[PDB]
Amino acid sequence: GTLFEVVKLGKSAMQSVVDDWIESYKQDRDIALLDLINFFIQCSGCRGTVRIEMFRNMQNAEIIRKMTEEFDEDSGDYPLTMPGPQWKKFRSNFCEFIGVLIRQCQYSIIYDEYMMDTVISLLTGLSDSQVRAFRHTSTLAAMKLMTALVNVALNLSIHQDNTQRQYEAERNKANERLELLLQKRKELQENQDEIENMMNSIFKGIFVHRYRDAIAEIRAICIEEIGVWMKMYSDAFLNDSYLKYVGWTLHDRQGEVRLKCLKALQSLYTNRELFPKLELFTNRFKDRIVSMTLDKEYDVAVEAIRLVTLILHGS
Ligand SMILES: O=S1(=O)CCN(Cc2ccco2)CC1
Repeated sequence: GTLFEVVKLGKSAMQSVVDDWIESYKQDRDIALLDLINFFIQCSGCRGTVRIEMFRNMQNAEIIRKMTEEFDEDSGDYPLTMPGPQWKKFRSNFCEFIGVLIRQCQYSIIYDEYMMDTVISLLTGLSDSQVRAFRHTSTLAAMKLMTALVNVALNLSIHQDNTQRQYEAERNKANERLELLLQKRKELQENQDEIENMMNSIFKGIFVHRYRDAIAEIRAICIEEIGVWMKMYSDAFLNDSYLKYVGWTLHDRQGEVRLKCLKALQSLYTNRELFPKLELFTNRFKDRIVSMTLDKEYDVAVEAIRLVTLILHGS
């Protein structure tokens, strides 16, 4: 509305486009998911357009194969790898968009059994594309999606704590206000459970394949982001099964990737509370970690020395 109401509210570029999308979704889901699908397709640098009757008749496999056919056979150069000056902040807007979208959907739409299954399906299928641009765009998106879901789970944890307190204050006094709180307690656990299944799909469907991708930037993206999930939500993500992937990737040929493992590991070891869950990992990868303090790459070696310094200050 008025200059004042707009300024007072102060909506980001990405929040404005998300809120319009969400309203579009509420009028027609199919058209809105179609526009979201064509978003991931166009962000990959694909010239093609998924039509609504393709959306309603075809599987992802065929949609993707059909959209695969509409690339520039000549150029392998796409928005996540174009230098600029436009494409400067595209990558930043592309990442913020995903976060905002899920943040804004996180109380209803996210749970409607259609929006997230449509997205994770497409992103999973694009992530197995032979086309470098599809793998890279989808995989980045999927990683950022995962992070956004982990925040959904963190907010749910605060709401569970609030409701637990409210139930206990009301118990210590069985009217309508109790069973409602017992019912909100149950609904929030069910919400956590559904978020977990989406996280499991993205992890089993995309992360565990892309982390060892041929492209070094894809490897980097996975490793950086699993670092984030482990710091943010240790109970679910910081375990020997997942640390294995951070461990195995210390040996990466490319400096950028190794750098990312080390920074991933710094953010865990820095945390006095997480150290007991790192003991076995330190033992299995001590040699490889410690080797990297004189890594041929100067910027890696620096980060390994910081790591080892953190590891030491722990015990
Ligand atoms: O894993 S933690 O270190 C950080 C998160 N908290 C609560 C939480 C957030 C999401 C689900 O549960 C548990 C301890």
